[PDB]
Amino acid sequence: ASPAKRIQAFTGDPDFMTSLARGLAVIQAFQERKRHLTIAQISHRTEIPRAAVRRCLHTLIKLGYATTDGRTYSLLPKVLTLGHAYLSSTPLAISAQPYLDRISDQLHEAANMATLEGDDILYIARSATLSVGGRLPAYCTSMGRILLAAMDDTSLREYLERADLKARTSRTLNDPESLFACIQQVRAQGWCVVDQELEQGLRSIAVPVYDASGQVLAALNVSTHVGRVTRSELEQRFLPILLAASRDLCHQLFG
Amino acid sequence: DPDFMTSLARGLAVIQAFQERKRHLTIAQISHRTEIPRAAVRRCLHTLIKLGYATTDGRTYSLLPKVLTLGHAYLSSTPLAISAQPYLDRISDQLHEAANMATLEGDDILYIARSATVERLISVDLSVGGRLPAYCTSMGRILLAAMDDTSLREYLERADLKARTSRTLNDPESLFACIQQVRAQGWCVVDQELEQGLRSIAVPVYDASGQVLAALNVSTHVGRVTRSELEQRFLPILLAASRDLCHQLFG
Ligand SMILES: [Cl-]
Ligand SMILES: [Cl-]
Ligand SMILES: [Cl-]
Repeated sequence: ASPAKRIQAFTGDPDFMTSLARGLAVIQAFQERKRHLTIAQISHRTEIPRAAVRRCLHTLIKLGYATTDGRTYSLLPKVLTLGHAYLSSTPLAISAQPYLDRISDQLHEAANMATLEGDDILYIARSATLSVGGRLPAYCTSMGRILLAAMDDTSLREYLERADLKARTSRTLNDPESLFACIQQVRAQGWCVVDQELEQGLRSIAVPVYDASGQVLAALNVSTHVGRVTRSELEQRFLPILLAASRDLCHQLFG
Repeated sequence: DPDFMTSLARGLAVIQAFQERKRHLTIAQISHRTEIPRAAVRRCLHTLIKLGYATTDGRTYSLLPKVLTLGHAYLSSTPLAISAQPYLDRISDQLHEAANMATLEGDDILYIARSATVERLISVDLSVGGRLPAYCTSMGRILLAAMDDTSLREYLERADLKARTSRTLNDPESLFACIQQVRAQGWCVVDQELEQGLRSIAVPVYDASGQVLAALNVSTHVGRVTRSELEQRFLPILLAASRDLCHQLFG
């Protein structure tokens, strides 16, 4: 369950660097921790013993990833360059941006691209009018139902009964049966509109990003407010634009 | 150093080896670029794969999107980066040009926050987490101006001073005199020394101690704003935002 339990699950593998896993887990311990963190606080978050956590922080400090006053610790901007290593080496992310920017300019709305990681979607590219590297739940987002629809029937049920299908609004689908029917309908449309299931006033439309082999690599969407655009404009104007841009992107990376 | 975790340093350096390599990498390439022995690289990659940070097909390796969340841990736990976004956004919304915030990382500046305005640097596509040389960017001249004279001269005697354009200052003497004027000015304009058509003005961000933490800038196209307007109009807005961000963070 905990980050430590994940690390110690490989303790029988001789090629698994426990201290590198712990160090990466220490970086993750700062997620959404607006203030700075002590050793004890990080050791409670991750269940990593304080001695290891201190040595991880000490190591990150000497490498320029972190700083301290002796009591609290905070990450340094150099950590951002780690995410850049993924961006500047991933052609999908690089080639999506001009499409994301043009979509945003035509419609005056935010446009995004996410992949699936576990039970969440991970925003890998944005074009704003909440952040690259940020996560949202898959079951109640447009881009997530796209990527849940790409799953085979086996992996989808394993997700549904294992995910926290918490109800966020009056309209959020929160049970596996309702969601599976929803996914079956996304599967048949090849697009997805979610209306105010993540938070009120928010309504978005997503389409899949394919490779030349047919696999869904990712999803593309547009984020709108319910008061400005209607479901009619979403499906009759936004959808053809998103599909045109998605096929252009597919053809550009993979012929 | 007994508290230094070598495999953690190597793993992070393995990640960094993928910068600007849009092609899957071998053990051999990563070892050559980082000087890390091949066996240690192998184990580092194996650990990254098991943790979901990287993937392989048996021969080559590439990073997975989960690496992006590492940077998100910095952005969502640092007041400097959280509080600067509203300032950057209202600046770009007032002047209709891009606004940015950067710090000094080694010899480069590091972009840690951007406004929503699209500014397509043709020479290098710029994202959050990307770097630019300090000697020829507005924000870089600010953060170099914060160096003492000794550290500055050490930088100038080793840095790569490529003449990006015909206007780029690319010799240590000119940069030195240019930095010294940035010191006394409190701001810096770079006119098309990084790329043609690009011109920016930058100011420093201080802490309560008076130390330069970062720089704010406005990135403009030369066909949208005259040099007078960068300094008559864009400049005072940058100081006000900087001093407000400083007060909001340190009082
Ligand atoms: Cl090692
Ligand atoms: Cl030129
Ligand atoms: Cl001019």
